[PDB]
Amino acid sequence: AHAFWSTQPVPQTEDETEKIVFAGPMDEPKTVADIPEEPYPIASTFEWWTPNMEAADDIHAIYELLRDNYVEDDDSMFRFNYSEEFLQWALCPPNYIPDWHVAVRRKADKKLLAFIAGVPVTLRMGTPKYMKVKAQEKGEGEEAAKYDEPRHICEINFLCVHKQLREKRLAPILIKEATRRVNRTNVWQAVYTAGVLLPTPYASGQYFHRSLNPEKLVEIRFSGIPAQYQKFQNPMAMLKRNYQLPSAPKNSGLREMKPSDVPQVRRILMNYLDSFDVGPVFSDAEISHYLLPRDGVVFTYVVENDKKVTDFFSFYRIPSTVIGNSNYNLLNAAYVHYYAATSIPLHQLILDLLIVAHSRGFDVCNMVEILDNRSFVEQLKFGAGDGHLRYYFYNWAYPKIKPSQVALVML
Ligand SMILES: CCCCCCCCCCCCCC(=O)SCCNC(=O)CCNC(=O)[C@H](O)C(C)(C)COP(=O)(O)OP(=O)(O)OC[C@H]1O[C@@H](n2cnc3c(N)ncnc32)[C@H](O)[C@@H]1OP(=O)(O)O
Ligand SMILES: Cc1nn(C)c(C)c1NS(=O)(=O)c1ccc(NCCN2CCN(C)CC2)nc1
Repeated sequence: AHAFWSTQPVPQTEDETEKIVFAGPMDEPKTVADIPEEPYPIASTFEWWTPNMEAADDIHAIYELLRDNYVEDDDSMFRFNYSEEFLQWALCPPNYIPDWHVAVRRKADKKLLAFIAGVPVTLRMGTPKYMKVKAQEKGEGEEAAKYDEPRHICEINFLCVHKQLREKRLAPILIKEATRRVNRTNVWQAVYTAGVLLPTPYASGQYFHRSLNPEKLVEIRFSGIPAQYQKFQNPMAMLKRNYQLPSAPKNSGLREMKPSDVPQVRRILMNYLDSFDVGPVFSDAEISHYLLPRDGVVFTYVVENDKKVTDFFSFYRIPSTVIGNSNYNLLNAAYVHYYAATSIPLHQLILDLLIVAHSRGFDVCNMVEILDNRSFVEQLKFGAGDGHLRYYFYNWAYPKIKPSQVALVML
């Protein structure tokens, strides 16, 4: 029973999703003119607010709402503490639409109560390869290729309702209003991820974690000491030793990315991403925005052996408030972002990622089993966590695919 999701243009059950063969819209074509010009109705103690994303104070207000009310684990140990600079970066990519950032405020005192954000993404979302092959056996290639062109769509993130306003059906209202503002700009599909199960994922993958500071992670109970370590005289010394890393990167040529790297980086990234069924298409402007280093937010390194860039890796920072332990304020996580390797094995590229993230004081390295992330798990000592990232479309019928056919990283 989903009183809201049952009303929406999404597949309704797993069985429906495993029955789908081609990519395409769920809904009837609609027009910009068809869409209400007036904001969705909301109780008169509240108003809609469109925050200004290049205004430091508005960023601050969104920052605080998320700090106190955004994602926690189920045991209330950690809550995301995305920084202000991270939010400006995430919410203001090139050609972003200010209207797509949707907030609810109390009319009386302008207190922020809820938020949802949309940003533009150019995404390949045509029929996956194996379904195309089948359609070609059967003379249905035309139907299977109809939506192969990259689509300019919306990416949803940062949905948050204040803790005091939970389970008052406010999330559906935020989602309806976001949908309206995006539809008004002639966009009819969206992509979103969630740690929770909703109708209905097109792909789902486990989270993986690479301990960088194991003693801190045990202390805060992000991690436990596995039971075989108890046969050691000093469990923690064995644990520290098991996860230890060099201080200096191993690849010669490794340096930080710079603006003149953009075209080379774009080329090797796009060549690599194009091999997945679902992936973003990036302009020079978007490579520069999503990958150029920004202090405390995104860290990007290239391999340049012979004034020629042949590999790169990137990671981003999300700290979490450590809610139940007084000895630490923040767990500092580094998230594996985009990468491409043409001159060295991927496990060797990513070892340097761990080395850099460790030397910069990160506690853990996190990723989902999308891209070729499975390919270096065992050797680099990542372990699976209890979490899953699920990938969804809005108003797009899509076959169930494996997470290793997904090339879209979500922030
Ligand atoms: C064309 C463009 C279209 C754009 C729109 C695309 C669709 C985008 C969809 C959004 C993608 C966001 C991606 C991310 O940001 S995922 C991260 C979501 N944020 C958090 O988890 C932060 C902490 N939690 C909260 O702030 C609240 O619990 C939220 C706001 C999540 C729910 O508020 P509350 O707990 O006060 O509940 P309600 O009484 O208001 O509403 C209950 C309804 O909400 C459905 N629900 C619960 N969680 C989610 C969820 N994560 N995505 C979609 N729907 C969700 C739920 O099944 C139920 O519907 P139904 O089962 O009765 O049918
Ligand atoms: C360290 C930490 N902080 N927080 C808030 C959590 C849940 C953790 N633990 S964790 O193992 O790193 C982890 C576990 C599960 C998880 N789930 C995905 C939540 N979604 C992340 C991506 N986003 C676009 C939608 C929300 N993300 C992170």
